[PDB]
Amino acid sequence: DIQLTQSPSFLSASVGDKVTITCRASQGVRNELAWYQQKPGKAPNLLIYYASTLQSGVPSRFSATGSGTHFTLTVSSLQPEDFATYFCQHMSSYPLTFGGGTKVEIKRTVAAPSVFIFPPSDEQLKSGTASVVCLLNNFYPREAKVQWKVDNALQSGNSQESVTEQDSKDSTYSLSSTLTLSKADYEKHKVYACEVTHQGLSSPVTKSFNRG
Amino acid sequence: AVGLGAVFLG
Amino acid sequence: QEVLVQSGAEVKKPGASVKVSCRAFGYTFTGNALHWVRQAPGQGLEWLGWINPHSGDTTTSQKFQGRVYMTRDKSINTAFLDVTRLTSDDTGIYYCARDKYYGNEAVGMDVWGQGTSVTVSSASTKGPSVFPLAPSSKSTSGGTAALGCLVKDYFPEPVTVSWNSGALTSGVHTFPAVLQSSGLYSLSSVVTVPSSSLGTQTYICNVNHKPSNTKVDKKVEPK
Repeated sequence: DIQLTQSPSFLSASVGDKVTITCRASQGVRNELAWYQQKPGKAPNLLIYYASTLQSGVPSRFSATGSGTHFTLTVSSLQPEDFATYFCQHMSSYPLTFGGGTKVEIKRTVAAPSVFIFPPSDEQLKSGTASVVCLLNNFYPREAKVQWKVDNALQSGNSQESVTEQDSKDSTYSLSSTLTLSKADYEKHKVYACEVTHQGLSSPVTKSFNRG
Repeated sequence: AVGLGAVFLG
Repeated sequence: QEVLVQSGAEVKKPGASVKVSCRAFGYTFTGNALHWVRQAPGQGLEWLGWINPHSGDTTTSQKFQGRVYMTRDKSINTAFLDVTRLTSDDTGIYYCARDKYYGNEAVGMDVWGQGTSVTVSSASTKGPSVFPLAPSSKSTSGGTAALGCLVKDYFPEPVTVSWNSGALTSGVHTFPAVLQSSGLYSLSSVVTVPSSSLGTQTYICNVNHKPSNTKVDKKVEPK
């Protein structure tokens, strides 16, 4: 199989910037390459075919070059509608393969998270399980570390994270970490804390509660 | 590129 | 004018088969080859194969040969994808996509169906339990508090969450669901409100899990 490597995988830019995405094929594919745009929850839309011809109705700020193994896609002036993920695809031989994608995000200033912790509700404690939720609200950039401690014991393997897409208004991110324990394990221990590390914080922020 | 033969034209 | 319309969401058990359909509108169906492409949650695009709707000829990616079958019915302008011996690795969104097909070769996928969600799991349908994320008794005086709803242990996707019957939309973050090791989904929905409004303003989350006909309203109040 021909592997398509895209670079970079992640890109931060501002409205009006010129950005170039790169697609390298592990073998030569001549001009038999297309580019696509995709937004969350949407099918891809074709931008470029024959490596450099614009698809009908695609704005002219998109252009692309390349032949053989090295291909680039350029947006001359990024607009709000252009923040999305971009894929290259070859069709020189089977199987048809896509590149891993390049996500273009909105650049903004550093914003520390607001951090909140939520003890499990009394109703859930009847069901036999405890869910502890730690919320990181409206931060930037997206990189963040969340760690759970129960009576100063680091927790591993019993938490799941979920993150939102970049907010259309303020361009921040939000993240949840959910600690799940059996009601039995939850009862033995007293101190529950999530420790948040993020470049907007002078040092890591801990939020905590005592069971009861 | 790869292909699958003729299709109905018009 | 060119539109591809796919059939609705599917939920299957491991080892079962699924048949997704894709009907072409707005152009001559037999005039363009049609691809099948899938996208696992949070993953990239994976090509399954393509079909010539005029002749019925196909090419199927080696990874899926013996398991994936592409057919078409000219009388209804519809192409079908059969995926057998399903596993949880087959969970994702499946697309049909037309190729421009200039000169009878692959050029680019210029028309995409809306996608068909396929979930492969042992889990059975189950509505969620909705629990409050109570605003802490340590709210900033004149600042901002945070409260929410935990929507736990449901199957399959999706659920929708609104706040105060849709009246509250500012500061709302409804997180993408995670798949718990149990095979059930769980998500939370949160909102930041002025701490001076606690007790004063009512905060209720509306949870809708149409797969199980579950509509839950849970009132979220400080403890």
